[PDB]
Amino acid sequence: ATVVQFEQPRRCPTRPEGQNYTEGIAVVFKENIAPYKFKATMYYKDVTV
Amino acid sequence: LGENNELRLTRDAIEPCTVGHRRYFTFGGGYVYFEEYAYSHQLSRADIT
Ligand SMILES: *[C@@H]1O[C@H](CO)[C@@H](O[C@@H]2O[C@H](CO)[C@@H](O)[C@H](O)[C@H]2NC(C)=O)[C@H](O)[C@H]1NC(C)=O
Repeated sequence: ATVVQFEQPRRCPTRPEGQNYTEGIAVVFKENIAPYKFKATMYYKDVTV
Repeated sequence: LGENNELRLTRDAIEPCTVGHRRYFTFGGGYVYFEEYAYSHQLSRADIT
């Protein structure tokens, strides 16, 4: 009357193929907060009485 | 028919006929069912716990 069976093998997950990476050289720039700086010369005369 | 879908060539598998005979045998991707040494019917895997 009562009859059972063994379970058969299963499909195991495939190992994912994986990511591909591009080799490159990179230079990262940011916002400039430094003021523009340039040298100048002042000419004036102090006066007093 | 041997075990696990094997095809045996020598029919030396006999037995004294008995009342109450009732057997399942692995056949194809399923089973075959004989009652009293008479072909009852094939039966796929899903219908056995
Ligand atoms: C990175 O390159 C490999 C090269 O083999 C890709 O391999 C692919 O794998 C997928 C499975 O998702 C197949 O559909 C493609 O036919 C394969 N391509 C080749 C050329 O083999 C891999 O998929 C690539 N990266 C990603 C994220 O898929």
